[PDB]
Amino acid sequence: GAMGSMERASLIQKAKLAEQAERYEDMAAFMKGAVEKGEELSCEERNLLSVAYKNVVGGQRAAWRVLSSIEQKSNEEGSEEKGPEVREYREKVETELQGVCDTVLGLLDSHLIKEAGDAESRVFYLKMKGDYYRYLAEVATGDDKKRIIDSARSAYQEAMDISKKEMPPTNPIRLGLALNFSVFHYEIANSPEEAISLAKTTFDEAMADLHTLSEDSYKDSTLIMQLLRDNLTLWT
Amino acid sequence: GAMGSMERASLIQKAKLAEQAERYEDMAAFMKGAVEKGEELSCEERNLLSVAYKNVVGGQRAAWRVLSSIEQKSNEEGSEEKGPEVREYREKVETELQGVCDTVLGLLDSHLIKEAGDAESRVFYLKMKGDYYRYLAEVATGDDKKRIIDSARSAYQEAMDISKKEMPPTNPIRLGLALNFSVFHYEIANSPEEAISLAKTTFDEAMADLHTLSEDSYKDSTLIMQLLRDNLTLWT
Amino acid sequence: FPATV
Amino acid sequence: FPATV
Ligand SMILES: *CC(=O)NCC1CC2(CCN(C(=O)C3(Nc4ccc(Cl)cc4)CCOCC3)CC2)C1
Ligand SMILES: *CC(=O)NCC1CC2(CCN(C(=O)C3(Nc4ccc(Cl)cc4)CCOCC3)CC2)C1
Ligand SMILES: [Mg+2]
Ligand SMILES: [Mg+2]
Ligand SMILES: [Mg+2]
Ligand SMILES: [Mg+2]
Repeated sequence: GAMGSMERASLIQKAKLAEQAERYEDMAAFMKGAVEKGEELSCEERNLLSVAYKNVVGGQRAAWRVLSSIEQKSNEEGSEEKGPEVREYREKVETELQGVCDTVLGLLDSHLIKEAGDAESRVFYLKMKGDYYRYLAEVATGDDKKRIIDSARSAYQEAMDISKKEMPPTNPIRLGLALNFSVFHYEIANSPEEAISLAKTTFDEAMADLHTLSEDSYKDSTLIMQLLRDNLTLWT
Repeated sequence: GAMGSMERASLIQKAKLAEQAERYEDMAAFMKGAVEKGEELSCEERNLLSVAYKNVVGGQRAAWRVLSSIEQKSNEEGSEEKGPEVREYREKVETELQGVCDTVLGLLDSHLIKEAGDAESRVFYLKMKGDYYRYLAEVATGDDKKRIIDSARSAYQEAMDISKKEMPPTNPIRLGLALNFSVFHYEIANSPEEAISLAKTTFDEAMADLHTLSEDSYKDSTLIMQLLRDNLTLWT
Repeated sequence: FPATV
Repeated sequence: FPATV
């Protein structure tokens, strides 16, 4: 790859600069370069990797939704035929999204997950694996849709099992995993009751453990608990 | 180019979709494809071209400024040496910016300007030429800096001369040209008095001609006059 | 859309 | 920065 000649530490430095400049494509390319050096990632480095790709794929998802809406409207009764261009451009954006997801899943499989022994690293990588299968599922319409959904579920489930065994209920990684797995249930698996149950149980168990935390840890945990509450409000 | 096989009308359709999806790189590539079909552009099409590249280069300029600030801070007294990475990444972004500017200037020179006979088309293209030389000037530090500045000035000046002869003082193209040429004076040519004089005269001559306009034209002209006023407020 | 991190 | 269009 194009980052093969750049020092690991330089790639990390540039990823931070890219973040400050809101150059998330660049940020993601620098972090991909850093992962491909083959060394495990620190906590900070894992955050940089996730932030970069979240931002890139987030922009793609937002664009895909805009295009999909236009396309769905075009296929309604009385809509004038405008040719193949809307489908073609939605397909272009979709293909680019799928590519970014495949890239991230490829980094996780080669070889971030298998070298991740600590609970925080393993849960975080498995959460990411669930997230990027979930983004694949959002655009899936073919023979493999069920398998893509199940791959998301499986990664989230392994992450959940480790998190419950090894992390306190207020751990931000545990919380963020639960938040996203709950959204998976609601939006992807057509299981809104499971989504609500998971969000509520996660919130309540975290509430009960806040007493153990420093002020700074309290702030971090409560921020994510509020997101769980926000979703519960949306859903009930 | 990669758009050579796509119909002109399809490229224009997709440029509009890209704009709705806030995919400005895509938008610019579609419009570049459309220009390279060799036919003149309509009013609407000229707008799509300018919007796409303004947005792309605007993001680049904002990122370049972030990086340049970090780099200037690194060269201050007592700043710890952090190696070549900040300069390298500012250079990377700079090179990509220069490339986009060269692309736009290339479309203008081959062959949008020479085929533009109407005042609205010619003034608009010459304004763009001034704008993309101005963005080159913002990052220029070498032997050619004076020539790049003079190329911006020359394009703006030809556009100004045509606009004053052929367009009313409220014409949005005339106004937008004057706004940008005034900023050129202030920020690039170290001529703040000329910037202020041009903005004030433009504003006052437009004010005097508002009586001739429909409600909708009045709205368009006054929006740009307010930008002239905003700048005058900033500068005085 | 619902919140994810 | 000043306004341009
Ligand atoms: C030690 C370790 O592996 N740390 C890596 C990451 C730092 C981390 C993510 C950022 N963060 C947040 O609280 C938050 N985003 C987020 C939380 C949880 C997860 Cl699993 C992903 C992202 C910051 C942005 O706003 C939302 C919360 C701290 C913890 C995990
Ligand atoms: C007939 C013709 O050649 N039209 C092409 C363009 C439409 C046009 C630009 C958009 N616009 C604006 O009023 C405005 N931006 C702008 C004004 C003037 C110029 Cl020279 C460039 C851009 C829209 C966005 O907000 C600022 C004003 C109408 C006129 C020229
Ligand atoms: Mg497809
Ligand atoms: Mg349960
Ligand atoms: Mg340079
Ligand atoms: Mg004068």
